[PDB]
Amino acid sequence: KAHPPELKKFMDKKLSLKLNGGRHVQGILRGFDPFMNLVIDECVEMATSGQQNNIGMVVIRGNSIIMLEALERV
Amino acid sequence: SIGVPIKVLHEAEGHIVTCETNTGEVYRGKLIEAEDNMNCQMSNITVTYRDGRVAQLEQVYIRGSKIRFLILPDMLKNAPMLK
Amino acid sequence: MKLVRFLMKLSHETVTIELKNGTQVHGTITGVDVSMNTHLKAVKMTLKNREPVQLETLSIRGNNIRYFILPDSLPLDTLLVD
Amino acid sequence: REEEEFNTGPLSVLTQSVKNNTQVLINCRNNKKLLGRVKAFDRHCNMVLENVKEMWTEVPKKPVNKDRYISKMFLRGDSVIVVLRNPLIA
Amino acid sequence: SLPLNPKPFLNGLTGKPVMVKLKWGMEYKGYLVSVDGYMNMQLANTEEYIDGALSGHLGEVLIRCNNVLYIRGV
Amino acid sequence: GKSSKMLQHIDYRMRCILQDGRIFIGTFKAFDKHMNLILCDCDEFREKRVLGLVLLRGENLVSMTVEGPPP
Amino acid sequence: MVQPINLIFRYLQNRSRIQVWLYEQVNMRIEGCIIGFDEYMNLVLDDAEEIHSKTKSRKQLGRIMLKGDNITLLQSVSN
Amino acid sequence: VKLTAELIEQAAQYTNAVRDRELDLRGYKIPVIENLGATLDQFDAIDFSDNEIRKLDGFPLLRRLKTLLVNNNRICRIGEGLDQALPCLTELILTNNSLVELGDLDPLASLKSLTYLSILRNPVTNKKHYRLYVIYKVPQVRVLDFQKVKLKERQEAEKMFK
RNA sequence: GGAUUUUUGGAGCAGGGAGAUGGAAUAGGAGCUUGCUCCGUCCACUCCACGCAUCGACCUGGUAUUGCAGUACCUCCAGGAACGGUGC
Repeated sequence: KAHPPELKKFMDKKLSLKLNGGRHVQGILRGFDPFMNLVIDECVEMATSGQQNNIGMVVIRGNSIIMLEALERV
Repeated sequence: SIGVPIKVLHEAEGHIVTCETNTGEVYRGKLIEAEDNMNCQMSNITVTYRDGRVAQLEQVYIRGSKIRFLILPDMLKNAPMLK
Repeated sequence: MKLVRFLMKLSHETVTIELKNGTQVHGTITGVDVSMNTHLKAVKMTLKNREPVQLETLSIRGNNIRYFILPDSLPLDTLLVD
Repeated sequence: REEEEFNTGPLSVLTQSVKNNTQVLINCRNNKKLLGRVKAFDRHCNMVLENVKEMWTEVPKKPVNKDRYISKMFLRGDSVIVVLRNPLIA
Repeated sequence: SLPLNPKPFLNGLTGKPVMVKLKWGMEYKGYLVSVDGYMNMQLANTEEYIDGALSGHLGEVLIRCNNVLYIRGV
Repeated sequence: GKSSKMLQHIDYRMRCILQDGRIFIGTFKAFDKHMNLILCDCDEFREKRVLGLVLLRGENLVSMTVEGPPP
Repeated sequence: MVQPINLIFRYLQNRSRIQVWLYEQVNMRIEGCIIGFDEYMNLVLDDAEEIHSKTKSRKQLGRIMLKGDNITLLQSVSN
Repeated sequence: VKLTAELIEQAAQYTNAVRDRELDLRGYKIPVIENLGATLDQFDAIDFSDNEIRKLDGFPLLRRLKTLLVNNNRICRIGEGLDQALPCLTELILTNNSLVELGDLDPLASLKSLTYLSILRNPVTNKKHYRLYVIYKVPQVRVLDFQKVKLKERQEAEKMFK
């Protein structure tokens, strides 16, 4: 058991992640984790008005991860 | 250690299916990767949600935590799924 | 110690189960598993602001059950002895 | 190991309810407070109690409060939010 | 300073007046009496606080880990 | 003990109620430890929605009852 | 490949101020310096502050033991 | 070969092309449609094609009945209690029937949920102003004989015989 | 076998403001029926901030495609917005 998610093809690629409460971030993944935790370096989050705010390297847990869409062709 | 709906979802990889999330998002396309924990990774996917925002993306990945249901074709419901 | 062995020994008893959404299902408990899978026969379910409906069989999960209601003539002192 | 942790941790606050036969209150997530004597407990906070009194407040959908009594009931540990022990049986 | 693990910090916080706030907005302030390994809390002479206003005293209060959001040692 | 509660309703049409208020009426073919239901040629009522073979997860299941005779 | 546990250990060793967002709560977040961590992502913030984005206020609490089941996103700030 | 409970329990039931539960009761030559209580409203469509039913009546209360196939029959009269037994009846195929007068379409106006009606290959359709009378008597029907009802046809039906 | 993807739950609660606007056939209290006055529950219309923007389904008119396939959905233009959900 405890199989890690297949995130080897999405390594070092710019993807957009969706978090609970209607949150949207975009950034390049820098690693993987068996608990679905993603490290996004130089991430930019979308605000409510539509402006993008750069938050840098952030860590998103798997408990609030909704959907991750790869914006680059892998 | 592997369930029969998990085996039916793993055997249906490569067909035009859809996955409806708990928030209503329907990721439709060819199931490229289907793990044992309902992790659906699709290529050339399409987002048709309960919000209705229909778009086309190159690659999508929906985990089994927020996945509500999965709509699969009836090509694998005859054999070897007959028990 | 374990409440699953006490809940599994409560078969053939007319009890009630109230869910988290306000739906109350009253019926005779016929089957209880280790995951608290309550399989009842000839139950009556009343949802929130809805009419009660009678069903010949019902299967409620353990995670969806919020509270239970047992009759006053239930031997809880004798059933607690493992 | 398990018995010492149950008799020395927070579960001892449950174990004082069944040994001395005291009355405790349980506030659930449905805005309901049930006061009663805890008869059976477990590691997953499965509380089987007897002679419980549950009070809450409801709107017509001004609102108003209400209360009811049950002879014997059983509640799972998932819906139990707050558990308060107070000397109310004396 | 030195990196302290949360389990000796919770073991050493027993007997001190702290306040544990839940996800519903209500907080319980009192002396921490019991803290197990499953992040469960049992306090004595607890007082309830809602929206920055005190509600009343309850005594021994048991709060589980599924509902408690944060805890602050006063 | 016997664990025949889910095996007796195999290959039969059952209607499962979801947590959000939806009802899926389909032929239950197999199950698992996580209560994963596979409903072949299922209908969604809340209006009628053509779904077909719908594999609903066990986390969004509330109650299930018998709908009719097996086809 | 950068592990999240290694990034959390580097953030605890650097003692930088980080902001933690709550799960299903976008109005209020926390901010503080993480001193230690565990396997359940339990953060120990020293001189923490709860920032409400709706009211534009900040309330300090001090030593806070935040559980990992509520923290959804964590970002590093310069303040 | 009357319609009984043993004939309904031995009949085939499956999914149709519209993903609805349909029971194939064709090839039975039932003179009267009765004993439908054994299905217990578990079918969304009723396939009663190629039968000898004379009157479309005698049906119990079935809230799940939404489609009724009465093609290739000898139906010449409609029951007045069709709305009390099928409140959700939306599809009614009565092609190649024995309806001669428009007065048999008067109990069909009680079905408020009926939207698709087929009255082709019938002597009642060959009468003068049959489509206008069917549009005036049944305003809830949107598709009549595989044709969408327009606003001009509704105005012509509301103008005459007002 | 209660610590992130299933079973000891992060769930609960409330629908913006105003107007000498309108109704409780049989169901509010008080000034101790009826008539009148006051106050903590909806729907219809009007005004400010058609609550806002988004896409999907859908109706009218015009318009293009005549094509042999196993399907989230399928031409375009303009008007109206009865429906769904997303963020404030």
